[PDB]
Amino acid sequence: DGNNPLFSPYKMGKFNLSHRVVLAPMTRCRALNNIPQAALGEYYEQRATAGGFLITEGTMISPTSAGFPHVPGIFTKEQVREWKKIVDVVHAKGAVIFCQLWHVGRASHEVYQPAGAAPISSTEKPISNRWRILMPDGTHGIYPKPRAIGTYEISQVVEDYRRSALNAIEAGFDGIEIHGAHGYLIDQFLKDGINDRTDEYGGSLANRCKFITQVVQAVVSAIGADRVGVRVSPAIDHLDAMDSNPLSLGLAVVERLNKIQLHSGSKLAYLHVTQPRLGSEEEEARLMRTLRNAYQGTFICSGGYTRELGIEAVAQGDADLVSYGRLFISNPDLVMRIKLNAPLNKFNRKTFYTQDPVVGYTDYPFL
Ligand SMILES: Cc1cc2nc3c(=O)[nH]c(=O)nc-3n(C[C@H](O)[C@H](O)[C@H](O)COP(=O)(O)O)c2cc1C
Repeated sequence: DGNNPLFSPYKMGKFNLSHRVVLAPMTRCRALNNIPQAALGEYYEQRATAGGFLITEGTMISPTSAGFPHVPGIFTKEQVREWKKIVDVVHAKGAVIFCQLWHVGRASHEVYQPAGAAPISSTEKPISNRWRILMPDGTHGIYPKPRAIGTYEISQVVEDYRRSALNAIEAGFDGIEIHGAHGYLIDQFLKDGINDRTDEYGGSLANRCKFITQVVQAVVSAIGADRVGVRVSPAIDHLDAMDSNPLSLGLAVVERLNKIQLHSGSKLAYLHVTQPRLGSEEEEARLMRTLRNAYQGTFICSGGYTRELGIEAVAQGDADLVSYGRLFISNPDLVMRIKLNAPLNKFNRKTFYTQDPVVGYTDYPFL
């Protein structure tokens, strides 16, 4: 229970992991002009451990997929070449690493789009004015009205995902994770609070799950199920990503994932789910455990976890792996700290998305 189950081995498909503390995917904006920089190598290397699993910050699948400044991409030859040197560094420490493929959909701005074109989405509805977009100059801005894409374009975006997954393997990544969370493109199709479509991609749960299903199937077909992770967050309302029945949505997605696994004859690397964060906590805990019990595979829980909460989830069978975000920003050796129950360093939100290669990036101290 407390003899630390976070340090009992785990087999995530073909990757034998030595412990269960996972580096959660986090955008840090140091990949200037969408090219992975040496700084990324330094950052990931510091956090890498023998038999530890790291998931990269969101990575672009096309010229139209970004919504933050200086986020890396993996759709060009130049980017793959640069990602490679970073993957080699991490592999030299004996870690397993997945690249997260991210498309922001409507959560963008003309400044992030080629020729200042409008961002794409399942809908023409813009994120509300209650949310603001971080701008290249550090200020914020307004999310514009997106362009609702048709089905032919939906299939092209799917191909963008498939080619990116192939580029990730080319770079040496052990696998990829599909970012189908936090109100981004995929969540814009999943969430009935956003998806107001009248075609075969909207309305019913089946139609709203069509886009994520086709995305996962394409990448599974291209690199193997065992090298694909899927991340979603039905109960997180970020960027107006709300649904009338969070749990029903979550279970419909798991159902499609179990079906993709059955038809392929292989299991996905995992299902990674982000929790919101008492009557509210218990409820979210019930939701998490139910999507876990429903998924025939490895489950990674994330969102507000501490050493204590991570230990508990694994001990109680609520998850097989626990991903850490913010605490991993400020504790390069978070795994070692959790192991020794050594004190943790605070993190500085101010430098989460700044562009300096070191300041608030790789200069947080080790124990
Ligand atoms: C600075 C920052 C950047 C993030 N970038 C991403 C991202 O690119 N993709 C994603 O799926 N989640 C992203 N997240 C959400 C985290 O992966 C994770 O779910 C969250 O940090 C978990 O809670 P914790 O911070 O208490 O560990 C980000 C979070 C932070 C704080």
